Amino acid sequence: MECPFQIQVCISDRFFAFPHNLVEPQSDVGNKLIENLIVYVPTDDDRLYIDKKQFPKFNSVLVYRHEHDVNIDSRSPKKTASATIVYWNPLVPITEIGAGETRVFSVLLTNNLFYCNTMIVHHENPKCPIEFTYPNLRPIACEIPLSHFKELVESNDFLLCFNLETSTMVKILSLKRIFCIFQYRKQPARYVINLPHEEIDNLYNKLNWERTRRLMKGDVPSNCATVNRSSLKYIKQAQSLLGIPDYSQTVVDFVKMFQKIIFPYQLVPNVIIKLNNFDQMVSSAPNKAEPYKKIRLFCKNDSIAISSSGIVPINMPDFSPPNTFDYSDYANRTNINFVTQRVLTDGGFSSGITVTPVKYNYYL
Amino acid sequence: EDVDYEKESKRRKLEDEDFLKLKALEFSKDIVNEKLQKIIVVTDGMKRLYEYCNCKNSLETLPSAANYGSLLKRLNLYNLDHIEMNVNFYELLFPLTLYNDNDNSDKTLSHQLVNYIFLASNYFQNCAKNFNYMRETFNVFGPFKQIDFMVMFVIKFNFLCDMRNFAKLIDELVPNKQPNMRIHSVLVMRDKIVKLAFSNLQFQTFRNTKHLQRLIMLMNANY
Repeated sequence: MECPFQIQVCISDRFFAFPHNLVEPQSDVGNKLIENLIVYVPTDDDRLYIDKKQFPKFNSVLVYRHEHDVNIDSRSPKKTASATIVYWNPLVPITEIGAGETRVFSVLLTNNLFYCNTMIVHHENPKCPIEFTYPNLRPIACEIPLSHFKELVESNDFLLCFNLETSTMVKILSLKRIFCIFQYRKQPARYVINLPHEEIDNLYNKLNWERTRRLMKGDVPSNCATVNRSSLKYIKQAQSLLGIPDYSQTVVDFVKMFQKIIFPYQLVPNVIIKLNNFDQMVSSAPNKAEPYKKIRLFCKNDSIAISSSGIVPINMPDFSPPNTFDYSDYANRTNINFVTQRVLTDGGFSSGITVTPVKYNYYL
Repeated sequence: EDVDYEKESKRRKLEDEDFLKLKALEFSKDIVNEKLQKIIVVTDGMKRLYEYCNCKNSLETLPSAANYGSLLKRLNLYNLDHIEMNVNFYELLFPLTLYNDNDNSDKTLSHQLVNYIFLASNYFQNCAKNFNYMRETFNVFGPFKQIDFMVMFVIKFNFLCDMRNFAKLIDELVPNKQPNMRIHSVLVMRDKIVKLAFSNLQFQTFRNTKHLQRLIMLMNANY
């Protein structure tokens, strides 16, 4: 699909609250101002927060829950300039448009909104929040924003839920809103969620797609994100095998700890290697068995880079097809075998020994 | 010259801090509810109509009303069909929900509100249960072209007197900018069954208004 001509998208996380100010009465050519205005929302609940008094510009304002019709379904929606129309955080494609250019103000780029005239007015929120799981707690209703308003200012320990019927779209939407408001918050509060969560990891993958979609036009934020199960358990094991001064210690802790030492050894930590290894997709990717995603790692002013596989000269395909090859006069099977026999003899070892000659890329 | 936007980007950075404060101010309680103000204004806001409403205890039918029914016969001059036969119910009672009971309260009031709601519900349920009986008991005083509307008014008015008393109990406690979600939803569903009771009624219907017109509008949810 695409956005029909004469419609525009404004993203702002602030639109998680209704931006009563911004909208202005549309008018047709000939200055035919249309003070009749109608607005559409995910639920009747949305209406309860929205105030007619904010719009003296208009004499006539109405609001309804959107519903996805059938018969009007068209790439080109029906037109009715006789009323201004607005959709606020709409979920699904709209079949009808108001006066002049219609505009939508939404937090989230749906796939429907891809091929579209879009603006973001974005800003970085530096503060990454966090999850935590213990298995005191604030019970936060999993949908209603302002039911717990100012509680989300006061506390940092937020329990979440959902009802069985909930549309996954609604789930994503609410989670997005919560994360935006958290990134506005001044301290990293802790998520806790009472759900089987496998589908939540699926929805996280969706979020990854979404964030990429944004980044197609985005602010290139350093937004924090993590694999949430494979990684999770692995790092847990890592800590367990180490001393555990804080079982609650954030991964980024260990990350930066290794950062302290990477450059002096000019070679890649196994932690980071297993990262981008055991993600389903953004890794060696068991999704498609793609270790080919070797990391080329560079630092300021370097004449050289660190590949997955040793030092490399800059901006070149990771390994020369020609080389000072591993000439078979070394790595002759026979020699390897003889050495192996020697070794096994000496060790008195019956089993479990294998050896392989080393190999070299651009540099030795 | 400094053609780059980063100046304004920093300005936005500055602004951002306010955002949360602004929103909190935009979500604090509100001083008063103009709907309750309208109730207090209209209550005896037209000639002497308070004094007829000796009726009380919220669970009564024909409480010696025939005296007032005489003046309703006189009112029969008017096209009482202007009265809505349906009861707006939730569409009037919504403003009462604008109260977080955690503050400006002992957290006890909502209980009494639900009790009053169920009271009025059973009231209207009995009204539907016995309307025709009521029709005849007042037709005692003589049939009229719009006796159905007269009965409707009798019901609504007798309710409204108690509603006035009940509201003046709260006496303009400070409302929230927004209603309680759960109280609202409970009201919604009970209103669903109430409008279902209006459907179950299955009846059919049988200027110097400005004073009584005020109360007529108020019953009809004029705003």
